[PDB]
Amino acid sequence: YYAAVMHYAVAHNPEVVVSEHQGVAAEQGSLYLVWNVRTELRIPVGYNAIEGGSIRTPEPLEAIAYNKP
Amino acid sequence: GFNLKVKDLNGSARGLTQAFAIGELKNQLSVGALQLPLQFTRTFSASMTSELLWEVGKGNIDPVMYARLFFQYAQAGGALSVDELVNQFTEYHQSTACNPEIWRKLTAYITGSSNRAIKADAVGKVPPTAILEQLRTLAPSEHELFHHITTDFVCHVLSPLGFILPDAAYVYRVGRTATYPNFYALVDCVRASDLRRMLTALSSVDSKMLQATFKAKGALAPALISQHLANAATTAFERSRGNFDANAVVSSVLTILGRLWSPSTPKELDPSARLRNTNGIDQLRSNLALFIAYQDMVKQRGRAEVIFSDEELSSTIIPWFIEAMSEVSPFKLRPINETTSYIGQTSAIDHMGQPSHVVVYEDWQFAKEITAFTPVKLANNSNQRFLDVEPGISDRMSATLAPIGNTFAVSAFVKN
Amino acid sequence: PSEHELFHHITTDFVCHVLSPLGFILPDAAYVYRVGRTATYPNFYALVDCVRASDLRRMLTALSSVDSK
Amino acid sequence: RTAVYEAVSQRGTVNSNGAEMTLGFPSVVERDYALDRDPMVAIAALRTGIVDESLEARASNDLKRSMFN
Amino acid sequence: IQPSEVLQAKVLDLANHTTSIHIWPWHEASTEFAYEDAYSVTIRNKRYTAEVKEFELLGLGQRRERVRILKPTVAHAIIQMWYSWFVEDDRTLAAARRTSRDDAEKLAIDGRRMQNAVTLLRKIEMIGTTGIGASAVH
Amino acid sequence: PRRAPAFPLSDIKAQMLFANNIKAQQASKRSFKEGAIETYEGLLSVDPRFLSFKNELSRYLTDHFPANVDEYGRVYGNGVRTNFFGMRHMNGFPMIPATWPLASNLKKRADADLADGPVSERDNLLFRAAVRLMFSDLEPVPLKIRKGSSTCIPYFSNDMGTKIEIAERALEKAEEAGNLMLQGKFDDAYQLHQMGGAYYVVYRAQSTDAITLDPKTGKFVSKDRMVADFEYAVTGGEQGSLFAASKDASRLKEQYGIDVPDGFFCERRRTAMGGPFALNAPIMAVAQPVRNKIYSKYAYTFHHTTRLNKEEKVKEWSLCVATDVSDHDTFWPGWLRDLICDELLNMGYAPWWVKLFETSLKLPVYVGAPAPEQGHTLLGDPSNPDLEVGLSSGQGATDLMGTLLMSITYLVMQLDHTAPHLNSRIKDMPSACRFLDSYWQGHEEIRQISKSDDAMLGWTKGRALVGGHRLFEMLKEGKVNPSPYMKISYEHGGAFLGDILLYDSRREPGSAIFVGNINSMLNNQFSPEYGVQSGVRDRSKRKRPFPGLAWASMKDTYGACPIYSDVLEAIERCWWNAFGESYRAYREDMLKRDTLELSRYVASMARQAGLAELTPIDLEVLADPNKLQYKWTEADVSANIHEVLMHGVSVEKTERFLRSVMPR
Ligand SMILES: [Mn+2]
Repeated sequence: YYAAVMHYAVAHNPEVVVSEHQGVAAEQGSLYLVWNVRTELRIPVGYNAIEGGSIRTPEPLEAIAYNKP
Repeated sequence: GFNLKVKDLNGSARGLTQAFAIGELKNQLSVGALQLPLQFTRTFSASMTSELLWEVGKGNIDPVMYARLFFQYAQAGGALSVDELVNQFTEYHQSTACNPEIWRKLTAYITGSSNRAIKADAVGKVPPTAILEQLRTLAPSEHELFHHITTDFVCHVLSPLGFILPDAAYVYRVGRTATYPNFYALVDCVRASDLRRMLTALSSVDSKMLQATFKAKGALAPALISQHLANAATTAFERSRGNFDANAVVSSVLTILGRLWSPSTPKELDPSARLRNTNGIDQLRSNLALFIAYQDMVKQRGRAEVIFSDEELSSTIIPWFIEAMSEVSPFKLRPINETTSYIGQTSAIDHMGQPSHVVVYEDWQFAKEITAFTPVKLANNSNQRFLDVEPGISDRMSATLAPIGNTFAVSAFVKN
Repeated sequence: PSEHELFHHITTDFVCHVLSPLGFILPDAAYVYRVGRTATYPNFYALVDCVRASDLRRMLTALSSVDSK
Repeated sequence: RTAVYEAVSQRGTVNSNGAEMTLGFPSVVERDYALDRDPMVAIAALRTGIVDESLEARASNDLKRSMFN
Repeated sequence: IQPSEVLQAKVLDLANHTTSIHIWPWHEASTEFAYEDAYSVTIRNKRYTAEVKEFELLGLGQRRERVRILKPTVAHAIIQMWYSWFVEDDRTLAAARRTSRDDAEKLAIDGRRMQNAVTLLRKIEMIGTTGIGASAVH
Repeated sequence: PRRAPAFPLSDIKAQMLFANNIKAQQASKRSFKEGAIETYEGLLSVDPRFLSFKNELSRYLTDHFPANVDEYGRVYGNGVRTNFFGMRHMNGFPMIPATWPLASNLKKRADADLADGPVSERDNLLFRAAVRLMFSDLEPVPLKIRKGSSTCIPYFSNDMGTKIEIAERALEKAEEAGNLMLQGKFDDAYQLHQMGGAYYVVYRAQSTDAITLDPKTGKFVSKDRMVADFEYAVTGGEQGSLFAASKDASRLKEQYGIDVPDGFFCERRRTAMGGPFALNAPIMAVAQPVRNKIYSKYAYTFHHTTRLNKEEKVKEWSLCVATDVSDHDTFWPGWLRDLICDELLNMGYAPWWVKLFETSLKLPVYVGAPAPEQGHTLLGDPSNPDLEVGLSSGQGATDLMGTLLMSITYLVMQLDHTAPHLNSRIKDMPSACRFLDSYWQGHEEIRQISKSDDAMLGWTKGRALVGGHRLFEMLKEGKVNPSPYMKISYEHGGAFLGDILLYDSRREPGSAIFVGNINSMLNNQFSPEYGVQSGVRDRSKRKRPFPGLAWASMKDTYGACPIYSDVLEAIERCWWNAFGESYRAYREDMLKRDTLELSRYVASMARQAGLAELTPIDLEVLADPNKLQYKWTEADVSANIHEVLMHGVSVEKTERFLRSVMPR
């Protein structure tokens, strides 16, 4: 199910990285992926307001959320 | 299908938020900012559809296909995973190939009577099959499969000698596999990768030698057929092992990959000389599609110590010995978007313009034809049931489905 | 005379090539010439030169070859 | 010359560009200087753009022979 | 961006082959041996100009008639660019002191000016008195 | 020390071998052979204009074509690994004086510290296993023998029928005679069956030498050839000395007065030895079938034909390791003989025959005239022989020995330093059985190709390879050799039978590939060894039949070398620079004359039908029959000239004979 979105989160966009996100516990490694894509200048969508040019972005679905049909 | 809020998806489909793929919850929704970029490219291909029959058939035995079958049934079967199944197979292989007294009895069921192998004369009174029943009398498998394959082995070495007489055929269906997922499945794939050579060494080498010892024309052979067969078969079992641990080898190569992926410090783990780009692992640098394996790797487990690390190794051999290159499985392999090339997409929506309705989906089948059958069985044993379609209904019911494909044009249906 | 002998050598080379099977390989010496740097390289007229020369590849070789064993 | 840049303060900037800054090509000089044509005359010929019609088959066009590159 | 850029040519071996066989860009490569660079030294109210006949700078004797240097390229473009760019330099700086404007800058540039020349000064000795122009001063 | 007894040449034993005839007594009395080979008929080795042809050849070309083997000794680039200057010798005149072969390198084996037996007793078992299998299943087939092959020691008869009587009587009472030797009646069988006897020193001649140009002054230094004297010999490496023979040609500008062009020393005088056949009959009669065996039961490490034959096996490999072997013959252990005879008997092999081996395997020798005013020294005492002279050439099964211990120490070392944990599947002698079978079946990660000393190695995905890299590294350093039986280095500039494996930038077994050496071709042209003795009606006696063949076969041959045609350029060019003519048409006509000469020699290839019957390999065997005596195995030849070269021997006599020799 997770394997789903990521793949077509590849196309749109090859934007990547992200960091290991150790938080406070615990650094055994923890690094997913990020997607800057490119956007329209309005964001009533996504808690990550980061409209600036484009969302960066923490989660794959938002790319699609900002994606064209 | 279901629905969820976008801003609140972590409060909604919280597991689905990928941050969940990591143990992250926190005050914080993962993320932040950092470093090293490379689109992770070239994903393993499309195992969906492509259903078809395959033939076990000949005793000439292709380990490769059989492996594919093992993963196949394994996911499809009554016993996960492939791993334990391979263990059980090795057990059976001991109980059979490494258990010589059986073979005496087998030759006994073949030409066996007295003063074997009844000099130079032929006489191969056997269906392949009858052997199979005799072995069925022996140790049962929950999952015979290989129980056929062992017979196939009996054929392969008895093929040079006049016992090609039985030759019938054996058939089995596929089974659809997903995206495809979990690294444990990869573990299955790597132990199966061993099976490729855990098995073939007995599937091969074998003997062209002895016809049947020749000794013109060849040959007398008491237990000597069973002798030469099994003792070599056991010997073949010895060279087989695969040595290298299943979960370990993937754990390590995944370790080197993920820490290669690391923007935060690689530290002692690092890109290096022959530590990396060994004319293949760099191709994995290009195969970074198997990302997520690192994700659950820390999640399913935790620290990914390379433990059999070494530094020459590996490098050296182990990444070389990675599964996809040994190509079992619906492990599949491909460039980028073709796996995505079955993704629907409809922004729909308006004025805002972005949000209230943006759907996705997939294009799909309706080859209407569907079939049914009697389960004829020439002899009781398991489920080797012959079946013939029942066209008289089978066609018309399919015909009944014919408009229905024009109905529910799912793409058009999305428009709804 | 040629203003630009060059081929004037080459015609001799042709004399050699067919006289090579016969006992007149005796003269065999050697001939040498430098390059010359060329630019980006430019104008389509130069390409015109290149295509007529492209003909020369076969304008010439047919006499440079076939020949006689 | 890069070092010259800080000379001279202070910031303009709209009133007068901008500057060429950029070209100083070794290549364009050598291409013409190889024939000892002296490229430097060709330079101004690209300043005004138009060729000054020094009508000679090894004069005028050779200038243009450079301009293309 | 700052160039990657590595290209740099090389003279052809020539002699190793023309020890056997003729080349034909010749003529082109020319004659070719300048120069009589006389120079004066105006020690107080007197001239004392001196000059020298190229070949013995090399210490060879005597005059050679028919030695044939090529006409090496590349470098011409560099040194020319160097020359002309100095022209851009001193023109700009001199104009700057002519008005800009505002003292803090003028000394800067006129200060700047100095070491620019000073810089060239230094490198010019490397051009000469270190092989083989020491023969020239000699 | 203990001198191997230095009986005078004159001795009745010296007589009993020889037919006491022309060649017999002459060979007893033989002077030092010397003489420019007619390097081409109508063309000795000595022609000065051709010498200048060498001059231009090696100089101008090595100039143009420096070697391309990398640090690892693995190869790239042009693929050259060799000075072309190895041409530059008196290739018709040997570099003189000569070595005196020992009687025991056992201390020399204790200097290289080569082991007196097993490392691990496990290793012992391994030895016992290779022995177990080399002494295993057998499918006897008729023996065969070279036509025109002199009986050498003993009689030196050229007649085949002599060899017939000898071998057949041997078939009749090898039991009785090997018993006599067990009974110690050496000379009785030696003078009735005339079995066994002695070796006679002869020469291999290294056509080349490691001539090295000096950038600072042009010196051309061939590798020095350190050699034993008679005392270093009899005192098994104890007394005596190790020393270069004179390389000089001015000593013939001296003696012969012959002019001495630069860099042209004299070919190395390697020394083979001939010996009695009656025991070599059982040797071929089994081993040749054993040859067929491993080539059938295994091949793999063993089959030897096309570079393709090998390469296909190779590019497979993730890792590959060409081998490099120290003095291949002398080093063979006698305790190895001990285990041999051991398990021979253990597995029912005939004790008299076993005695026959040990007789030959320590058989007394003889030195002719190693220098003028040298030799004619009978050696050993065919009454109590005890020689540990190493692998004498008279045996043809020596190759089995080389391939043996080499493969041993190889695989073993692979255990030692790459797969020790894997030795766990080597639980015992039977485990060694399934295994060794499988390894020569190749179903293993650690791997090899093998042929006597020459060999290579292979590796893959699977839990063993990184240690292969390690052992690789150590051996590449060569700083210390783990092998206690051999000084096995890597060969920088490694190759297998002239199959120079090439590597690309990736430097992989799957990278670049074997090539037939072209410099080796040059050798074939110009730096081989023998003359023909044209003064005989039949070329069957002649050392070197039809060189023109190789000419035509060249692309088909060493055109495997990529740069091939350029070599053609160079050769034809330099010849026009030499005799100023067409070495092309020259050699073509030589080929034509080869066809002419062979034409009457051949029947079924009706008249001058053309050469279509002969394989390009067999073509290589027809320009070069000679290596068939130390490269090609007999079966390789197409049956036509095979029989022109060889003659059959009865399957039956040999059959029952083996039935005796074999544990049944
Ligand atoms: Mn080789």
